[PDB]
Amino acid sequence: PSLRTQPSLYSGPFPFYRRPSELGCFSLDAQRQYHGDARALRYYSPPPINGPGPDFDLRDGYPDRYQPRDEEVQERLDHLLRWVLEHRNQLEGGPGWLAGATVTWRGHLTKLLTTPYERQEGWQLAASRFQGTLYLSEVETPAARAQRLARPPLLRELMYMGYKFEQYMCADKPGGSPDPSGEVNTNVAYCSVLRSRLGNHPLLFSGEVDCLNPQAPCTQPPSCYVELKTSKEMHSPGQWRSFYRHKLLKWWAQSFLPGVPHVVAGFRNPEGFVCSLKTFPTMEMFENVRNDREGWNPSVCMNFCAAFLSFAQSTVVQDDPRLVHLFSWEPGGPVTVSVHRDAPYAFLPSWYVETMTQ
Ligand SMILES: Nc1ncnc2c1ncn2[C@@H]1O[C@H](COP(=O)(O)O)[C@@H](OP(=O)(O)O)[C@H]1O
Ligand SMILES: [Mg+2]
Ligand SMILES: [Mg+2]
Repeated sequence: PSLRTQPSLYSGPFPFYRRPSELGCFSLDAQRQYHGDARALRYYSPPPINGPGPDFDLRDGYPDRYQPRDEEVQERLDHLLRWVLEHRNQLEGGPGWLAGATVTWRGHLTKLLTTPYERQEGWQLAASRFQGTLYLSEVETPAARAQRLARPPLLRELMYMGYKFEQYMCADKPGGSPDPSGEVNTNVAYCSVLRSRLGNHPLLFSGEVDCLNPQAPCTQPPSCYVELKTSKEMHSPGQWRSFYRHKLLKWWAQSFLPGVPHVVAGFRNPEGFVCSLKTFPTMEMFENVRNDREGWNPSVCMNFCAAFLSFAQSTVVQDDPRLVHLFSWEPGGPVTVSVHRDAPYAFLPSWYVETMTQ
């Protein structure tokens, strides 16, 4: 009952990954309330050309204008499940497409993609099959939970600075000027709901989207979306090389799955200011490591992910929303499976199960 993760096992040709299409969206407001619309979407608004360059003081507003989301509340798939409930009769494909699909969060798939190269943080994924559909929901590991409650001040401030960068680069209205005098409230989120397919595995997943570029060439989502990122300033080829090997892998995996074509990075100096920007097209990120003996390979990422979905599908035989197959993985080891029922691992809520049953 095990799945190996070594990169050399997955080194063949790039598998088929269907162009993702956006089926819908939803927003979570400042009170973490769900709305089935795009009210939370912000608009890409980078520093005006022929004006002063970026000069963003991410160290502005922390912590008195910071309203961090309560991470103790474990929402699991609940918001995505509400979207599915409100769109189940109106999904594309045809009869029984949902019954053949795997439903999860984009970030869960990102963790699968990076697993062959990940050497720091393990994970756990709870799986339940219900009306044919395979649902995947991450479980916080004991080490992750302990790390979270013991987050050092530096890490808490670094997390704020990543969200603060968005406030310098986005506006509430197209063409608007970004307003950093306000609050960073990380309850607020705009999520895109996407359909794709990896190999023979249809996928339905949602992902948080940083902003929309109204000047983007392609007007149809997800091609108009932009991912915003921060990273430390780099000054030597060796620093850039380490960035290419480790960070860009994570950025690629996150933006490749939903079809977000550009990541815009602000580089922060040690005093907390962003004074330079650079755009990384998702489809060109691998070029930085293609001829690197210590690089990553997107074919390995996707072939492993396909192998895991096959492994999970074959492992979860029983159609039962109270039954959970927990997939556990630590760096260097295989993915292992354990079986559980009801609390605490069961994650499909009665309100979803009963509505789908009726
Ligand atoms: N797994 C994680 N652990 C701790 N902080 C995280 C995190 N994922 C995201 N963050 C914070 O959320 C911000 C927005 O995420 P995202 O870039 O994916 O849109 C991140 O900014 P950065 O990505 O610039 O570090 C980071 O500050
Ligand atoms: Mg984001
Ligand atoms: Mg971002």
